[PDB]
Amino acid sequence: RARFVSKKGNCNVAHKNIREQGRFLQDVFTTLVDLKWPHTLLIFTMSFLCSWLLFAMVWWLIAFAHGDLAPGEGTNVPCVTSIHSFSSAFLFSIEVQVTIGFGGRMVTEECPLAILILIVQNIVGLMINAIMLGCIFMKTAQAHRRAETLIFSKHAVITLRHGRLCFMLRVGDLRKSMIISATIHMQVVRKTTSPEGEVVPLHQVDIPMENGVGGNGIFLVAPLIIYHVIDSNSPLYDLAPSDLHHHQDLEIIVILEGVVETTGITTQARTSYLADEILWGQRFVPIVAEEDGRYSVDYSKFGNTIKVPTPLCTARQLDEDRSLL
Amino acid sequence: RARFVSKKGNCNVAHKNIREQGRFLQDVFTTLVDLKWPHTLLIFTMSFLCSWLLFAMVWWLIAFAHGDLAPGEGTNVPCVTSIHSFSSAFLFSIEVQVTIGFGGRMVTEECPLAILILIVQNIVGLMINAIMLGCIFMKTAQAHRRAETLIFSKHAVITLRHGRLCFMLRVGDLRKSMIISATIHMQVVRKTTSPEGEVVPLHQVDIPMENGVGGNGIFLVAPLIIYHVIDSNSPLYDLAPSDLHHHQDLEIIVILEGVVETTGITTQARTSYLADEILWGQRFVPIVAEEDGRYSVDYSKFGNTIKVPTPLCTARQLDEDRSLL
Amino acid sequence: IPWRACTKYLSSAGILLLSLLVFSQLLKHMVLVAIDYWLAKWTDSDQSVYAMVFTLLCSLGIVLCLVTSVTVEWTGLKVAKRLHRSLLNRIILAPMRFFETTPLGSILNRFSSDCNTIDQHIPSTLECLSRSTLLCVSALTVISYVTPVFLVALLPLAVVCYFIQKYFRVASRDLQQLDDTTQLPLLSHFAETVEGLTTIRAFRYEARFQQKLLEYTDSNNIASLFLTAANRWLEVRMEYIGACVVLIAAATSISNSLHRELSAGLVGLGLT
Amino acid sequence: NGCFVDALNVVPHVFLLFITFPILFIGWGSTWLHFPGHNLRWILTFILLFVLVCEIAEGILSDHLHLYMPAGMAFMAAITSVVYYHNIETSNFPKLLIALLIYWTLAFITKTIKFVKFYDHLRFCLTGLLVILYGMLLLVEVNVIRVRRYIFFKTPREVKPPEDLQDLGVRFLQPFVNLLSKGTYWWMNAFIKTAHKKPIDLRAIGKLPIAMRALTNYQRLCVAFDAQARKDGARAIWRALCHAFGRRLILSSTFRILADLLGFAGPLCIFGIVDHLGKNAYVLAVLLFLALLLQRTFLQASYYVAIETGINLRGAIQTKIYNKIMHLSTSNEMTAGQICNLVAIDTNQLMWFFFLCPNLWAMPVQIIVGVILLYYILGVSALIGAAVIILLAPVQYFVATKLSQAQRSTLEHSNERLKQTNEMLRGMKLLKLYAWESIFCSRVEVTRRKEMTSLRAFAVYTSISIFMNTAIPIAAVLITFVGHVSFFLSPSVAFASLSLFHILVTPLFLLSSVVRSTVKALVSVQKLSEFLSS
Ligand SMILES: Nc1ncnc2c1ncn2[C@@H]1O[C@H](COP(=O)(O)OP(=O)(O)OP(O)(O)=S)[C@@H](O)[C@H]1O
Ligand SMILES: Nc1ncnc2c1ncn2[C@@H]1O[C@H](COP(=O)(O)OP(=O)(O)OP(O)(O)=S)[C@@H](O)[C@H]1O
Repeated sequence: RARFVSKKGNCNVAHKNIREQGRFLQDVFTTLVDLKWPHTLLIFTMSFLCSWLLFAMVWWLIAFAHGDLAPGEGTNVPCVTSIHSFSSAFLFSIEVQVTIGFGGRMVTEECPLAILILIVQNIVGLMINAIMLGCIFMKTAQAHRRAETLIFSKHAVITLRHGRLCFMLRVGDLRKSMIISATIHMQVVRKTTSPEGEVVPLHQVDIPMENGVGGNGIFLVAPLIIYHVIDSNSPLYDLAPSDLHHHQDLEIIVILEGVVETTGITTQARTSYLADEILWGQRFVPIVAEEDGRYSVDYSKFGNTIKVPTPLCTARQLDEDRSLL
Repeated sequence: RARFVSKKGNCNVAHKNIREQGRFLQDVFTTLVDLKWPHTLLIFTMSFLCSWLLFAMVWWLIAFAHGDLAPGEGTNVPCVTSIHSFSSAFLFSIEVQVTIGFGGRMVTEECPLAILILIVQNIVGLMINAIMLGCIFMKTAQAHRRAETLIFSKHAVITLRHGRLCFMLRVGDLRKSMIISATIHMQVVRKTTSPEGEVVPLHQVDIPMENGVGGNGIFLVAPLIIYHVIDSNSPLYDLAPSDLHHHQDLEIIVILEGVVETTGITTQARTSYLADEILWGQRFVPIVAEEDGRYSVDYSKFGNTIKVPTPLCTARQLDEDRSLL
Repeated sequence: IPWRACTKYLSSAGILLLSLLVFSQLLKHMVLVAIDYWLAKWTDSDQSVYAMVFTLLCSLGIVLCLVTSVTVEWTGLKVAKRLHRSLLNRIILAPMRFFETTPLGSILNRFSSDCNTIDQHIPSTLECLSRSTLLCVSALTVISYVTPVFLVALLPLAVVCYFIQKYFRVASRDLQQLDDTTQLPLLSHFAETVEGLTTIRAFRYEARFQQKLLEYTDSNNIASLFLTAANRWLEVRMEYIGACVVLIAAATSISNSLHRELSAGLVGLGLT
Repeated sequence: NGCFVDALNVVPHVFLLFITFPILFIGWGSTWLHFPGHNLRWILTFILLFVLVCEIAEGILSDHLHLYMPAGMAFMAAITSVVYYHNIETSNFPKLLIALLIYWTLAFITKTIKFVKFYDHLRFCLTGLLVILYGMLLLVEVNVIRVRRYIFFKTPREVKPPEDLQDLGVRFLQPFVNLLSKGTYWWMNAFIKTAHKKPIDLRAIGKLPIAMRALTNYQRLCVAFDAQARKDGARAIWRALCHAFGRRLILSSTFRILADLLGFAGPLCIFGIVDHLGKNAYVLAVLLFLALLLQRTFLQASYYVAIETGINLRGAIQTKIYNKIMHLSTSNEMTAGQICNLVAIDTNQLMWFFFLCPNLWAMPVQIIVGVILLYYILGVSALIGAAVIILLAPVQYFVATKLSQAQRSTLEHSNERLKQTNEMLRGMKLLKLYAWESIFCSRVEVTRRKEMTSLRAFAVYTSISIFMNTAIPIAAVLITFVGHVSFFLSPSVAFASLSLFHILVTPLFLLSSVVRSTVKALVSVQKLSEFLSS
């Protein structure tokens, strides 16, 4: 069946019938700073070559028009000394534009028109250099790759903790670098029909993450199983344990947000768990172990799971049995 | 015994068995912007020298191949005027690459192949210059050093405030520059066994910071003792005052987050207090004092402590005695 | 183990045979190097007188070797005799409470093995150690004399070996004892299965016991495997250095002893 | 345009050495993934190292910097290719591999141009060998992209790094390291350094890989025994072990014979050097260095592979005879002692014989090459010398046998002594209550003298062994040199003969122990078959 957002964190829902009013290009550089590296490098070299060829053509033409291009000895001084053909003119254009300044061909004080073309060439060169540096730097603050290094366990299990049904999922870090003030927004989607006859195709509802006195966020050093307790007030509380594996369509997504240390940008990661991915009545294997003088974490058992003799029943019926026991 | 996160704020837990899928290098520049200064300077000079030597070799070869390298008078004009040996060729490479443009050796309009090598040399030079500036700037927003200037008192004491047991810890600032919207996430870890027979090697739980009507964050001007009150609902409420000093293994960590003013990045600081570090029944000495026309803060008494005649008993037993008194 | 145990072991032999052994070994190794030293001058070309001197050296070598071997034999036997007699006499005059305090295994075990072990292996191993160390010192002196400069290049590398020594022993001993331990409960386990075989086949406990024996044989193999891995490590690294030294020796000999030295009889001894 | 083609060759090495440095410096500033052709890649890289040494030799002979620079650049290029492949084995990528493939293609192109321009007109052979090696490495890279994901369709279907040797705490990782360290045991540096500080124990030690357990070796051995018994004994169990342990043993044996060949080769290049200077020698010196290191490395790898096969065999037959201990009948004291000797001495004999198995195949070729080589250096006289040394090998065996006999006798006496001690160290209070202790000590000393008497003959035989050990090397040179010149000599001849004499004396001693071990192992396997089939 159709998934809401894919495991890799990319969004699945394909958009249709966007009334484009042009804002897609109106974000001129915040559009292309999104692109890949080959496309952005291609369009940067094309910017540079476009400008260089434009001014090389205009210079070729101005040297042709002054008549300094006509090879002649005396009665003149070329506006640009030692210019012969188009090739040397393009060499002059790249010599003055990108500010190497070879000086074999000298622009002279006889023609003020060449002064004007230089005084606009250089400023446009400097402006396009300034933007083509700022945008590549604004790019190198792409830290979604740091959204790649995070990992979640492939499937999530539920258990019985403290006499109440609980669901456990793992997270973890993959580098030394921490993520500041990460917060968890844990959401459930379902095609819902209201008592008013209103049917929604998809209905996001927050399920709380259960920490100390409150709080939406967590602290990530070692793999920490996130711990929620479904109660009669919770939206997930009504389902049955035998109807989840095959038929029902329930996506439980988690969105972890946080700002990486060194860049300072705020990244996040998104993952979905389907009704066929989740399973019932198990327990993860303890990862952390007291090694020689530290805590060793073994990621081989990250996705490992052991059987646990826990009663199998619906959370509504389990709450009724708790009322009975 | 083993500590969770070290006093300096660095993380202790060593990771084992990381299924490297290559994302460690896939973060190409967000990897090296983490590095120290000597390594980053080394790899930048190696980038620059690598590119320069590459193009110096190709230019040496092209001047050799055209035959302009063969010293001869007449019947030719070198593609690059006045080129003799490899040394002068490398001088030409560094002359055109890093955009000094000496112009003693002139590239000429006779050979379009030299035009091509120049028109790729310069663009690659400009791109690698752009990245090697953006990443060093993205580095100089390392404000972890500002995470260094913060300080916490070496050990934390508990007291009796308002008829209820309380724990007091100090913090403080070390510069004029403020930290915007700092928030406190105060966590306790312990090897825990659930009533379901589940044993966890380490169990982070939030203990609230007790401010006005609510709120997770604080305001740092002068050293402010953070004030929590452990109650029967709190997770720390069950321990005994004689069993903490030696045997039990309880790390209480605090994570203070906040964004520094001038850079705008969000930094944090992390510290641990062990069961052997914390002590019982004391009071800090008042730091702030009304001086001549201001408030003087003396950091000599920062870690100083005075004895206080307070009853010594367990928080559970103290709550039972409060029920009795 | 300190030099005191060996000091007492050799002082039980007496001053009569200690020097008779040591100086004879030194002289045998000196003859074994001098024969090749004279062969070096033999090479370039009084060939008959040369060959006669070679024959004289060859005879001296074998006579001295026989003398040294007989010395080691006689000394080892005398030491074993005196040590056993002294041990018996000192155990005889002990108080009764001492005998009651110490278990019988330790008192009996020393005589059972220590004596046997020493008689079987101490003389041969001591002879081999002495021959090896003196041959190594002689070879170093040869490659030093052959090349005046090669000497100064070989003292660095040898110091390297010092660092390779420590790190080896402090592990090679350790692993060794571990092997012994994993050999002891294994065999014993076997015996326990043989006697109470009917009880074990009756309880149907065969599976758990087979599991235990797989565990024990794995614990034995891991030890006997790490030991051979460590021996291979030390072997390969010492050999790499032993090849570095011959490389440097030949590289110095080809130039120094031919270009300027103009001596060919040198490079032969050094390379060999 | 020779210099032009030399420069054209220098270029691609430079390209690769320049792209390697950023990545190498990021990587320099625990799952091992292996790719097909890894071992082939490292073998070919060592062959490249060798051919590059030869090219440097040619460049020295010719000299003109630009004419021998290509070798010095390909040297660093191949070392950096090794560094790249280490960086890829440690963390997998699809891009670094393409980064290698580009360089391989360009180097192949340059070498082809060199070959053509040479054909139109020593260099020829070296250039051809380099061409073949680069082509084979190219094919390896093409295989690697064909396997998983160079560009191929979407998802690699990548392996999922092997959990056998990389999952949950294991310390002895022999099968899961770089084929260079599989030879030089570099992975032991960490273990031995940690061992220096903290005392080793079973908690500090690893656990055996799935490649070598009781279950694995037992499974292979029982499969072979099943396939042999379904076609129906001593010969049967023998052939079963043979077919079960298969490729590893012959691999060790061929490592061993190649090492023996190179060891016989060393002294000849010594001889060549000695000849050249008395009348092309630096090349021989560096070749001697290379041949020494390679020969000894192959020898050591051979030893280790044989030892590991033997340990496998011991574990296998031990758990097998324990499996047999479950089904035996009660009618079959003496059998218990025979069983526990069948595990304490018979199994150790079997395993040590399996240690020495490849030596039994490699000894004859060693002595044959030795005798034929010394004959062509010293002529007919050599033959005479070649007899004397060989004559020490049977004599040694005889000596050994005498030792054994003596040992037996001595052991008997020793045992009796222990009995006469066990009483005294138990009736301690009884003994000292009337001071009859000296009376028993006299008897104990009486036994000791008999024990001492046996030990004299044993040590006499030990002395004869040690004496022959260093006497035959002297006697060979004596009766050879005196019997060559003054009966029937450049320094090279004499010193090569000396070297060969030592290189032949070292293996000769081992043949005697090998023969004894082999006959004892044959008897022990007959015993194991008689037991295992009751
Ligand atoms: N199909 C579309 N795709 C993207 N944007 C849209 C689309 N339709 C409308 N919008 C914009 O988003 C807002 C949605 O309001 P509408 O659904 O269009 O109601 P509206 O009264 O018809 O407004 P209009 O279409 O501009 S006259 C509008 O203000 C549009 O500017
Ligand atoms: N040891 C490890 N170290 C780092 N990352 C891992 C490790 N194991 C798995 N991952 C990644 O993090 C997620 C954890 O899921 P797993 O425990 O691997 O379950 P899984 O079903 O076996 O998924 P796989 O291994 O990709 S088929 C996976 O999607 C992996 O991409």
